[PDB]
Amino acid sequence: MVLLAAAVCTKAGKAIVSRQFVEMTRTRIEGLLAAFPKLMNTGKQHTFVETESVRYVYQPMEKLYMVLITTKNSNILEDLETLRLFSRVIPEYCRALEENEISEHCFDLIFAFDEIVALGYRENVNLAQIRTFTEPPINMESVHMKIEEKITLTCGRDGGLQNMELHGMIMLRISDDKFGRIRLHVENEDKKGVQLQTHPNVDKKLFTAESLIGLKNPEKSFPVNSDVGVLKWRLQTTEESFIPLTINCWPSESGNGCDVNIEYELQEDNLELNDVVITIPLPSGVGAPVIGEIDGEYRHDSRRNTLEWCLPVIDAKNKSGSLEFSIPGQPNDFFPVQVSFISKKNYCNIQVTKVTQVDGNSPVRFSTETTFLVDKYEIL
Repeated sequence: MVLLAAAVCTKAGKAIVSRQFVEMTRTRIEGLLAAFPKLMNTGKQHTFVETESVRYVYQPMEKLYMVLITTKNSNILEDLETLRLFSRVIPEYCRALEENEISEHCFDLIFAFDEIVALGYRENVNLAQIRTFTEPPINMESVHMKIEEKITLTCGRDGGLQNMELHGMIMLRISDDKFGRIRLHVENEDKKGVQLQTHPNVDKKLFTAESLIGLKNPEKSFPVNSDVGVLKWRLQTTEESFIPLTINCWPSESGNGCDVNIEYELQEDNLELNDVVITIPLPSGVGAPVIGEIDGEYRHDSRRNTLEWCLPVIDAKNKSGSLEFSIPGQPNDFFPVQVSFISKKNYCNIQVTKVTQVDGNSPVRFSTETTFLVDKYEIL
């Protein structure tokens, strides 16, 4: 509200008809209208006159006052304009102003008042419209980058990629004096899946060729979450991720028994994985297994109904086993084998090409390390 009430008055000493938009001025309406409009609103034949700290705008018609009252105001033109439009609407209802005829068309006038001024804000009306209603240490300066990633895979016996996805972040720990600007350059990523998050203080640079990211690092360790892919993302292992292991499973029906050969393949021979385990499941009518493996230890476990092969570290390697089964029922479909592994590379293929720091002399990138871990890695 800005407009307390819109009121038609008789200077008989009473508000003849009046409108209270929201319950506030009930009885209050009559006393104001009754005292002030009698004196011509205390006017001198001026449309604006203010008395008892209430702005009264008016027009005399006979012994009657058509009155607008406000005690606040948004604009000069507006207060007059609602009164004016009211003055087009009032003779349509009452043939000028006159207390008895005003009284009889309380409903008409009152309805117009609600329509004209709604919650004290001056809407507009017109006679046709009315009708529808009534119808420093920099010697120390060093930087370290750690890329930690987990890869997930589902693959068929055929070696179908199925779905895969890599999750990771690159954490940076930096001891640098001053506030140095750093630019990070990384390889370009694609992702069938989606997710990338950027740390604040990461800026994106647009270059004609190559992509670049720059930022002032927080000191100590923080998730870079740089721009580009980001240094906090879920990339799809599917999108160009390498799966460190591929398992080729050859089950064989020895007849009564079953012979299973499991083939494991690693990436470049030079790289070695650690904490590798292959879980090869077995059928319920187990008998006992005989397993042979060149490297690591392998053990059959009943209960689990799985044969688990563990290898501390592997350039790459394979295992074989023969199973004995009582044969109840018919043949059983195989359940997928899962693997756990650790690799000193990221198989999201994130590479830190270059991180150049400014604001000072060359810092030493003492070390960049990559920890790759298996997520749900399943192959049938």
